[PDB]
Amino acid sequence: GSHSMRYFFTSVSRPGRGEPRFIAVGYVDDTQFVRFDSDAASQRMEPRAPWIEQEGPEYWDGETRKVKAHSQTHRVDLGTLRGYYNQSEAGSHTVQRMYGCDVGSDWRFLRGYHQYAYDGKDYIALKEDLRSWTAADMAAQTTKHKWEAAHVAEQLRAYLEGTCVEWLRRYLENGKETLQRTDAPKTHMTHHAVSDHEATLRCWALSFYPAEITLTWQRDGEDQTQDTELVETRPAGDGTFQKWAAVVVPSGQEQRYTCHVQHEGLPKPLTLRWEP
Amino acid sequence: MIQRTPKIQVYSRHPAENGKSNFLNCYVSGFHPSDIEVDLLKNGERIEKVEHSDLSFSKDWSFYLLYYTEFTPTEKDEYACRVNHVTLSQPKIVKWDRDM
Amino acid sequence: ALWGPDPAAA
Repeated sequence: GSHSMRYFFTSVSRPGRGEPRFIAVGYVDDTQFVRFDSDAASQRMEPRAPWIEQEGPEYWDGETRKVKAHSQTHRVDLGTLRGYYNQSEAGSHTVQRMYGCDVGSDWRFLRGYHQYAYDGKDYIALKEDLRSWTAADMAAQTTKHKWEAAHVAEQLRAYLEGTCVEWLRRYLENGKETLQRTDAPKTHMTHHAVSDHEATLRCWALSFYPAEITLTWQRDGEDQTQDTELVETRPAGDGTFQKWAAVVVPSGQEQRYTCHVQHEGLPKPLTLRWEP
Repeated sequence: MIQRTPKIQVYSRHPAENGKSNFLNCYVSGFHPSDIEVDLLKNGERIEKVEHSDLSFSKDWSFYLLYYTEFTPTEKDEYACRVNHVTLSQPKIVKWDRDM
Repeated sequence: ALWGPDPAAA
């Protein structure tokens, strides 16, 4: 199916002394492959997946250079944005940046993205066509004029449409044993009674990859959203994900309810029902 | 600027079976700013060796982290996740329930 | 691989 490569970066200022805390993470789909933490002892981009360990010194040197450059740009930015917003030197502020590319089943470029935020709010982002920018306020508009004059969009577009895609294909090929493998959810239903007239049915999906999944309930073959609770998809910690969906039902009527599970690893969606 | 409180899920990596090893997870998400305190508790006491994932965030810019530790559950032992964050007046404790 | 060589300052 589809794939993506995305990098996330977070810089938090330390106004009383020193440089900001900078954490960078890179993903292929739902798999973390590299990380950089300014508080770590290596001061190097580090591997987080076995398939990236085969890259040589040249690659690690390159990634470390580029990531340090990203941290210094955020360092400067924190000061520049502090001024744009007339803020004092006493508080801690955050800059977040996320960029990457999506590809289709054929591995060809689908779309690219580059978003930047200040204190958790939109700041500036590249538009879908990758040729212009969306600035949320007048400070971000000052950045947009800088970026237009320095032709930043052109540079990014070339990276997003080309380089990003090329590296994503290299990674999918090198990590094929896991990256190109889909792990279907292991499903089961549990039952719980709170009183003599009400019961809860919980449909579980475990050990799946990728994270995208759809869990839905039906009553007599009709979709049912009322009286349902769906938890956020969560990581199991071994690279797979979990999620559950519950429906509250009149005790004794459990057999009318069915859980439906949709996932890339299932050649056909599955249905679960509670037996007596 | 914006402050968003964290959502918390406490659960096991593998299906829970008393007396058999596993991993206890505390997943915190949807919060802003990034500074957060998350402890895993065994019978109300802080577990010392707890690791966590590298900070990352969602599309809406909110952060998420996974805190985790090995554990061998038992019928008697109680586990919980305690979270403190600027958005919380008092720490929030979410007990581990094997059914969730 | 990351975007390079050096992200433009805001």
